[PDB]
Amino acid sequence: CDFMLDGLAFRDRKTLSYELGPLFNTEFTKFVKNNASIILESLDSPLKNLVSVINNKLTRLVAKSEVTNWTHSGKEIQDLLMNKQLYYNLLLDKVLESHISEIRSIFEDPKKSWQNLEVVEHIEVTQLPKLFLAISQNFKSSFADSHVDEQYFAYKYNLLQTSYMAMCTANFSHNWCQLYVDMRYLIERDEKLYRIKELTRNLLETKLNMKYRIVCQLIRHQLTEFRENERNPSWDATIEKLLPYILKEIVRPLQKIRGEEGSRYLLSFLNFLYNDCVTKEILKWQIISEVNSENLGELVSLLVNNTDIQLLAKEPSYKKMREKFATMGKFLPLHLKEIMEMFYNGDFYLFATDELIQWIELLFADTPLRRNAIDDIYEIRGTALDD
Amino acid sequence: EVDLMVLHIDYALVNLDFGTAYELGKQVFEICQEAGQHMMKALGDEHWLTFYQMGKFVDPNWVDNEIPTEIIVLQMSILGRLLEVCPLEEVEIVTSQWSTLELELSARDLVKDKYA
Repeated sequence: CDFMLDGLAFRDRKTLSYELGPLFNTEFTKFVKNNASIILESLDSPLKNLVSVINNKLTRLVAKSEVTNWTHSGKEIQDLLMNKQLYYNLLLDKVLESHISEIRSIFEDPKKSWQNLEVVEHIEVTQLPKLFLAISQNFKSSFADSHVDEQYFAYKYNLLQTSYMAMCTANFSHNWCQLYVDMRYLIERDEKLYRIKELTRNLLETKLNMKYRIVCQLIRHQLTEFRENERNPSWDATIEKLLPYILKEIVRPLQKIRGEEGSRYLLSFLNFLYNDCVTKEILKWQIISEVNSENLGELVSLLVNNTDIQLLAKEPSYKKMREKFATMGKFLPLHLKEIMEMFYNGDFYLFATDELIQWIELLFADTPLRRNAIDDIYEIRGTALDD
Repeated sequence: EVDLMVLHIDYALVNLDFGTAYELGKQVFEICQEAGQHMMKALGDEHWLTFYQMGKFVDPNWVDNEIPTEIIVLQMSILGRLLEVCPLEEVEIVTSQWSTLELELSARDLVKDKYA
């Protein structure tokens, strides 16, 4: 830089700056950075003096050279030189770099021995939980005699958690539920991983909402087919697309979760499927023809018949919803007298009064028999609430 | 070849061809994944800035200037794969961007998606 300033001509300096001042900036910057330890080791040192000289001189180079293609405010060097009050944030960041390089190399294993999943109470969990635990050990150990503020450690620790989980999800594009159960096991091993728990719940909600989008879109497409076509309901979307996707992308993974969370998300899933995907969607219909009622009855029939989860058979909510749905698929193609008399038997104990009235109105047209049926059901449900 | 292709991805971002861009990204990623570790490091130290730029692509023509959930998960997976081999000093920002997407991802109506 001395030879730049005091050794070159104006045009010479100008050209040579134009050419290398970008490289000058980046290389000197990265050097100072990598060597931040020894330079900020002391408060006043001919190293820091000299490097501030170099920064001022490079700024004067940008100035005298009058270059625009590259700029060097030097403000960054000024700040890092003034970055004497932390002295640990740099060390903590180097520790972060070590730990992230460690976790990266962890995924860089060609033998994939970490992918070897071990059944622990019964959940198959890879070896990655242990390595992440060890890296957290090493990091909390690094913070032991670091004078870093306890407000930057939490941010950087959650950053580790987030980065690591993102790494794993990238490495768990298809076995995401295995990742979910491994991190649930980690949470059970360490509850202080709140970033981890929130993120894994968020990505689980993400995947379930994604398949929920898929299934509700596919259901709305099937209902579009039903409203458009009355002859061939085209069960193809149901039999070979919807039911297998549900079993082997939802039912089987959610069972693989194998816990209260697994059963609970199964139960929420079949809420969303029975009620939201179908019950709410069918109730949104304007009119249902006899052939359309038969098609919905068949659909509902092979759904309850194709979506039975014996794991949740003991769940009263599961039994109630599946019975409500099966009795839906029953009463869809039946006549009003059958509806009324099986309501007299009490089979509609799972159906809301208004939902039942809407069902009868959507199925049966404007007839005085329907009015008798609706008033009978209304006043039966009215005397059933005075006791 | 990867260099030409990432150039193409760059200029396609200049052209807003996120589709073709991501296709070439698939291509080059799989190319290097069966190329080798040295190639990972080389592409990383050479074009992580490119990958970051394009993992932070935003289309001005997006409905309500909102990123499509498909494009959300696309860039999400993109950043996820990138994070694995990108240089250390960047892990923060991408991750932030990741969370930047994730929070946004956790803030949409999925059944009736205005951006689908």
